[PDB]
Amino acid sequence: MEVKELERDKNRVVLEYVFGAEEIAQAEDKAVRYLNQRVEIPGFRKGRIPKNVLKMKLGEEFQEYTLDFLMDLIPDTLKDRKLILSPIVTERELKDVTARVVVEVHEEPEVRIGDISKIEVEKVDEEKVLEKYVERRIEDLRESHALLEPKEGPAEAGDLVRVNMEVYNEEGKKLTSREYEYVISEDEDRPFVKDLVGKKKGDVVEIEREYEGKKYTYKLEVEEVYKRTLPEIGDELAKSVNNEFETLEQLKESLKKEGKEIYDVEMKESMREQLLEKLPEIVEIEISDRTLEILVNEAINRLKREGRYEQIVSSYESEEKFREELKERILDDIKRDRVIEVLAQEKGISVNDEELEKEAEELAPFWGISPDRAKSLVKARQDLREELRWAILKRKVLDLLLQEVE
Repeated sequence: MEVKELERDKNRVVLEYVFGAEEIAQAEDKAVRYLNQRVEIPGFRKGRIPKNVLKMKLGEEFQEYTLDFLMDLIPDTLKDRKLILSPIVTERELKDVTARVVVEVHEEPEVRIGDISKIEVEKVDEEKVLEKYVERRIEDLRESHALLEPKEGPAEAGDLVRVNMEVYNEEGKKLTSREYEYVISEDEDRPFVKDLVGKKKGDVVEIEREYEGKKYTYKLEVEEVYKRTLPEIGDELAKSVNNEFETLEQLKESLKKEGKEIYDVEMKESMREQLLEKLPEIVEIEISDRTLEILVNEAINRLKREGRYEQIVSSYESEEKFREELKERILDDIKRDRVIEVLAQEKGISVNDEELEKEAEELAPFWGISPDRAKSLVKARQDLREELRWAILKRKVLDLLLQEVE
């Protein structure tokens, strides 16, 4: 029983596991036990069929069983290695006084963080970002705070029409009701608003439009008309907060960096995702080309098992060329991941149950159940607590390398 690393191929070792005569026996009569309870031939009672006789029925078939119950001893050796792919047995052999097994062991590959500074992101102008958002938010704010009193006439340009909408099926059965508030302007027209210019309180319209499949009939009663002269950008707009605000500066000069709380995230996040995506360029790996082919073939044959293959491969250039093209994709994650993988522990980072929670709490809206139910889903399902672990871990690691483009 000697493990001889026959060969290494970067991050892929091949090992010769050899088993002397003593063990060859130990797995042989340990296969006659198992086989016997599978086998059934006249006379010989339940489990009691002598070894040779069994090896009589199987013969060359038997060799295999001896081998498997020697082959199970292999797993008890690569306990320490964290590998990309489950050990693959290239050849398994047995002769007179020897049972040889050749196992290929595809361990997770090594990487090398290059020049983390030599990486271009794209930081947008906080000032011009901020003023642009604010300008428009004053646009927004004076709208929803316009000076409105019910016009007694009709409805021309620039006036709010409160309309009560009812939706009926083609078969005349009301589906639901609603109320809306459309604002009109100069010579402008859009479905179910156009036909509602120069109408009064009480007056009705019945737009019959066809959607998706069936004919739908929309009853539109004008609930009220109101006059729409909005506050001009000043301190009279500071009525948005009833106490507090008294100057427009208090509105602007605030929002100018009130919505800085949004640039603080959307940007950080974008920056993060840029670096994440860009990461492979500075990262050298040593993956074996066999390890490439195998994960590549595994990716393709599963793309095959699903259906979304001939959708994608048969919509590019050829067949062999997508395989080449996918290979350049798989590698770059093998890259991105293992960079975080190391950098995580090698820069003192691990993801705890606590932050795992917060994460699933804001993820809950995205699954449709209670925020408290998500944690239960995390506690139950493993695949899911591991998926989140790695997801935060990434947030963190990328969150340092980026805060380090020096």
